[PDB]
Amino acid sequence: QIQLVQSGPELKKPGETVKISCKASGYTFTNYGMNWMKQAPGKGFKWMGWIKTNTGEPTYAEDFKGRFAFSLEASANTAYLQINNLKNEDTATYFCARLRAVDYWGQGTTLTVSSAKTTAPSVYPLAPGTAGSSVTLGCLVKGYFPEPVTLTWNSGALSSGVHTFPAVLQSDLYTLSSSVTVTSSTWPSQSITCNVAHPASSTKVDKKIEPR
Amino acid sequence: DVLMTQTPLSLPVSLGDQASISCRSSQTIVHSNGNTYLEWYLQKPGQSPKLLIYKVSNRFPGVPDRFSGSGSGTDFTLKIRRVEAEDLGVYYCFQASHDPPTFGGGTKLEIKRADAAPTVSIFPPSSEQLTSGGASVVCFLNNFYPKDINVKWKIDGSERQNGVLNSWTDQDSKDSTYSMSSTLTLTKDEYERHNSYTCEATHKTSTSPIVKSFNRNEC
Ligand SMILES: [Ca+2]
Ligand SMILES: [Ca+2]
Repeated sequence: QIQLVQSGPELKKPGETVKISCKASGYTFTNYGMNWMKQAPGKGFKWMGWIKTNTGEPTYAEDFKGRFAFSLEASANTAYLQINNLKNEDTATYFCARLRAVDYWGQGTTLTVSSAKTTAPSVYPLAPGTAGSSVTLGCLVKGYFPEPVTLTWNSGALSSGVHTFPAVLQSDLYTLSSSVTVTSSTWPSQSITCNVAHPASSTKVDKKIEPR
Repeated sequence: DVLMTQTPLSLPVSLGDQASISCRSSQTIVHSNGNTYLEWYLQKPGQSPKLLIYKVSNRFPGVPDRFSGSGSGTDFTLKIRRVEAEDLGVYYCFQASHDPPTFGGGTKLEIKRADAAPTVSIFPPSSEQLTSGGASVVCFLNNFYPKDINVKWKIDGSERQNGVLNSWTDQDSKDSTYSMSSTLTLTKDEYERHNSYTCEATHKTSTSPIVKSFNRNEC
């Protein structure tokens, strides 16, 4: 159908330049202008401006004139947002959205502007853990940057009784955890595995929860 | 700039009840062509916003009849007829009548449900963390309502305040509860200087605190 597909999340240092792509399909790209929106961490949507897709003529909001550039490749059904000389406060999720009155949104592109380096997590098994009716196990995902991490149990096979907790910053680095509740007559004879993926650092870790 | 004040900031409602969100503009919002470009969006913590209502009262394809928009002048309302669990998220009004287009601040819809006490479990550091010089003690408080809960850590009988990291989930889609994770991070050297670790939770569902504890030498 109609979709707007944005490029993936990015880590840049203050001072660098990002280009973020917004790819449309499902309609004649040149009939409908494209908006850009900023969602800063926390609450709030803010309109950055728009670009007329048939003439490539952009219009910027007052607070977005200077460091920001809208462009297109028509040519590709792609609009781009370039942000130059990145500062801390460019940290946000960026959306493209079609139509003057706005209707369809892209899925968003998160930008992290940080001088903190890409760092893989360590994954620790949390066992109760060894010897009622119910057992709760968990997984600790410590010291990674940037977001996100993907955490499944077994391989998605356990979805019931799972709570994955939002990551919190623990001195420059993220920590996340996950718990899973299973019948006591399951564990430790059926193996339970925490699968952690950190796409930024290309880390894939499986950690088996062993009774202590 | 037209500003958009939404009301209320969060909206606890039961399943089956009906909900009213208000959006007030600081100036009228008729476009030079005569239309009022006021929209409503639902954003879920997962995703991008999805359009509900455009031009004040028109429903977007596939948006069910339960949602309806109305209003005029500076005063607009979204009514949600029969609240379902899928309706969880943050609702925004938006005007593209006068440039720059502007958003309301959002209303958070919470599902009102019956009180539930937390199920609390406690985990000592894994062996593998301890070789790194580090020791996190973890306590999970799962499936409780309302969101309000206090958690206290004690070490050998003593309240410990620093190094405690808390994290709440959003409301669950199945049962409308919250869960939380509380972590106490210590050096291995400090972890090995004490014997008893206690997770204590105070929830409106009980006057006595739920205590979970372990002694390093008990098993
Ligand atoms: Ca960096
Ligand atoms: Ca309810």
